[PDB]
Amino acid sequence: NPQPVDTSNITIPEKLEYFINKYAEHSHDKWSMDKLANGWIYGEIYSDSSKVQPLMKPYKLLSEKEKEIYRWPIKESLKTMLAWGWRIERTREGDAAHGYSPRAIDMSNVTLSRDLHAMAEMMAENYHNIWAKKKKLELESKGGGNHPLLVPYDTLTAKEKAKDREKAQDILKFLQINGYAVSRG
Repeated sequence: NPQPVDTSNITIPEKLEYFINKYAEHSHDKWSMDKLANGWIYGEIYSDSSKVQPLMKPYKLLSEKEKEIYRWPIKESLKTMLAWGWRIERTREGDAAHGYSPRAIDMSNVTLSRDLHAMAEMMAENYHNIWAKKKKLELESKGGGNHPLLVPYDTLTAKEKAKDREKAQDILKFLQINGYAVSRG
């Protein structure tokens, strides 16, 4: 049986509010640096055959409504992170074409730490078990049939886990780039 967690009952920390904005900015820099080897730009007509997208909006010009693309994936990264009682502590300090060109890096060139990996794979299993209730939310109450993703955990293929386990490693990586202590005790 898929075992859900309660996310939306905890209040957002104000001490991590500098982290949320800076990580949403750096997530825009990473996401567009996956698009700056090619050159995707904002456009008015959403006809993707001309390789133009209606999402390539800069981070420095967000309203309080277009931040929903940048807020709603990231705020779920904290509501289940502090669910097992594991808190976040502090460490020492840590830091051709044009367009919105970042002086930033990606999220595949740093290594993970030893107090981090058990949290990382526990959060990956937790994402597998909350998206299992999300797939019980979309196409089983409208009129469809059953869906065969009710298997035990250690057998299901990982091509459906690509947006699930590779979101569980960068959310603790920017805690190391900003210098936040991860601790299981």
